[PDB]
Amino acid sequence: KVLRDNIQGITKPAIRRLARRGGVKRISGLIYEETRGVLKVFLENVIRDAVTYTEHAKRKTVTAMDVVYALKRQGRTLYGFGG
Amino acid sequence: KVLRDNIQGITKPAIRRLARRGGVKRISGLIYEETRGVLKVFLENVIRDAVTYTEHAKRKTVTAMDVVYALKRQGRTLYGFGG
Amino acid sequence: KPHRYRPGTVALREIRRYQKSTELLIRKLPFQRLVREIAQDFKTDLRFQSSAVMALQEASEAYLVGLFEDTNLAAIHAKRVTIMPKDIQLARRIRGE
Amino acid sequence: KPHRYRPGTVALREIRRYQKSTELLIRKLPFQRLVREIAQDFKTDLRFQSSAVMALQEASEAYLVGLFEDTNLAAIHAKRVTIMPKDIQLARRIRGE
Amino acid sequence: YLTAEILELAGNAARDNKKTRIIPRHLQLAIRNDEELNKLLGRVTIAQGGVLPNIQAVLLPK
DNA sequence: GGCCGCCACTGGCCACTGGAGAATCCCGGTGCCGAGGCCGCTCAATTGGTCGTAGACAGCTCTAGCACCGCTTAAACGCACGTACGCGCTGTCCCCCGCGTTTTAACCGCCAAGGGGATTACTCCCTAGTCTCCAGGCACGTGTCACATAT
DNA sequence: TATGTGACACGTGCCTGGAGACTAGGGAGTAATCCCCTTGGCGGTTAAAACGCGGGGGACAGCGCGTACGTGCGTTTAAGCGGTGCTAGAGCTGTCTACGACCAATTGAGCGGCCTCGGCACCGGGATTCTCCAGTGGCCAGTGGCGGCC
Repeated sequence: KVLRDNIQGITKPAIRRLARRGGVKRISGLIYEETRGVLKVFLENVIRDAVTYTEHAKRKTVTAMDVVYALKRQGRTLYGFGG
Repeated sequence: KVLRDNIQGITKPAIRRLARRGGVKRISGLIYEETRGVLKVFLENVIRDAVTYTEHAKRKTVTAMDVVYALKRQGRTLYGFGG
Repeated sequence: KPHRYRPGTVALREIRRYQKSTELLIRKLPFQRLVREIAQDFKTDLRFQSSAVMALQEASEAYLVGLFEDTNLAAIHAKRVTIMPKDIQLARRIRGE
Repeated sequence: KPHRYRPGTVALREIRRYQKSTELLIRKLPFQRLVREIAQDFKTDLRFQSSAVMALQEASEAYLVGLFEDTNLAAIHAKRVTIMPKDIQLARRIRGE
Repeated sequence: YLTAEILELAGNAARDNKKTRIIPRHLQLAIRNDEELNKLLGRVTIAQGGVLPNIQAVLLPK
């Protein structure tokens, strides 16, 4: 129930996969933990927004509608989730 | 009556002054005209919208709050002239 | 001798593959677990639609990928082919973060 | 003997000066000429409030200056001190222009 | 009008991919290769769209 | 008779070539489940009529922008000239990458629990609206010291 | 520091916009419930994650070097001040009508539900395709022998 180190759950070969989709030919070894921190900071920003939406909805259930509100609020609008 | 060349009215020393304000100490000679083109691109990007607001106001003379609007459309909100 | 590809060949091949592919590149369960973990930090006992988690995965992967092409632009701009931490830091700062 | 500063010393001195100063670095009347020229290309006989031209000015070098810190960071990122137009292209592409 | 033109683009891409029914990959490839649509939607993200096939020149060998 | 220059052999290095091997696609066959099309409901889009009003128009006005003209002076401009800067060469260590091997946990598949999202119902708290009124801040005017410029 | 000035800050008429009393009614708060959707749990099943290891390719230090641009200085010009004239035109104000929001009805088009089927996912066998590596000759410089010369 209580979990701690799931930032490492985004594994290094997954980061390599993302990089190869990103057109990266070579990846330094120092890249992966930095990108973990970057995706971290991005994700608590967006889910802080999502949590604020959800508590404003008087809900404990997170909806993807709240998620797409949060993503378009940070200027990163996502299509395909009922918006 | 019509104008043909005022892009050279933005002189090389003016560009040099701006780069010193930008913290640039050494400037290539290829810089100046390419930057003139870039700033010119920004100029019709703003003035097209400015003209659109001006004609939609049924005015022939451009007014400043129209410029304020057109600048906050580009995510470039300007303070000190709204209203 | 056993077969061995030279470096970059397989890398270019998987670049072509993942540009061709559309699927998510990270595992679903640890991502959902991390999402629940970090959302617990703001408020307790949060329940998640799986669609919301998939939307987070999709937006995160796209954001990271776009940052990676910016990193690629910085690296080729730095006359290098290996991406570097300062490239991502620069790209984040140029984007404004 | 006529004194001559070594390169960069003066350029740093007016870097410090213009960072201190707030005044506008553009000759106003040629800028107004360029505004009327470009705006005439979309609508003829356009008349301008001078304050609008002024606001267009500080917006213009706001964009230009921010571009120059972006490109300066790109150039020092590439271990160089003399700026190239490809740095400007990189900055425009990363900003999504 | 705009749905009609993007549906033209999607149907053309699907016929290029030999598919009868449009998919988000077709949508991605269509929306990124129209410059007015792409710069209309540079910050808009598509579910399961993927990316453009794009490789820099120096990434290629020799 | 030895030396020296020339001449011809030769070995190593470097671009070219064929083939092997593995990745990749394509062709054909097979199942399988979303597309979509048909069917029933329903609610909201339409039709019609009314009231009031939003704004287009008319008309004026006075004001801000455009033009010009002359003076002035600093900015631009252009040339000289040094120097430091990109930047290509070379090399060198070392850093991830390809290629495996292990291992582990992701996922699917299934199953059980329950809980809270959503829905309906009822209620009443609140607030938009109306009439009245008055004072809060804004335009206008006018002294005045902060500081821009000067030294 | 000197100063002189005009921007800035403050006195004053005012009116209009904020506020007080009342009302009506309707949007939101709240109870129930239920069921649907979310949570929790086991067990294969590998794909994927991880680990390791040579080894090439790549970041990167150093250097040379030739340049393009910083720096300096005289010039021209055009930017800038400032002063006048004048007008387009932005903008303010009566008007009355187009037009569109609002109320009663009713339907028919658009949405919930179902079913099926054919587009499409999956797989397996050839054909392909690329690429990387063993030979493959050319080239260039190294090298020893030879003949003339002193």
